[PDB]
Amino acid sequence: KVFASTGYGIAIQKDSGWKRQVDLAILQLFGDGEMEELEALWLTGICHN
Amino acid sequence: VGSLTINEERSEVVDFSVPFIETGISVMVSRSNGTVSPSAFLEPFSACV
Amino acid sequence: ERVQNSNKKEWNGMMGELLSGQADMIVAPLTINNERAQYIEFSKPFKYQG
Repeated sequence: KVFASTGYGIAIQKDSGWKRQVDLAILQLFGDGEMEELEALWLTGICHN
Repeated sequence: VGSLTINEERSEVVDFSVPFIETGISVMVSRSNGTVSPSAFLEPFSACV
Repeated sequence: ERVQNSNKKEWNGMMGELLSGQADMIVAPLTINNERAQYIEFSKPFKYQG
């Protein structure tokens, strides 16, 4: 239970053209399941209740 | 790139990407000792028995 | 999907009504995908789920 639900992100120069490409590419990573392949370094552990 | 949250006071100057890892404001409590119920199990035997 | 047995791919359902000018905002449980975000701008997405 979190109080003010937000996210992380990638900050960028104001209204540059390179936003809309990375905005696709991150979603492509979410489209491929590679975050759960990146789980092996990320938040797994011992005794999560 | 790195650990950097999203809020309103920073979004005026900086543009942001798609949210990336779910997070928020939480609270870590102490590692207290285990407790049983504050009463004996007097729940509803009194209704019928 | 590819409709009318040719080389045209139109968008069925709700998002086609966004593309054809039948509306101007979608406020619904509409997920964020790579295929919809090709040409439809989103916002910070209300919630987090899976």
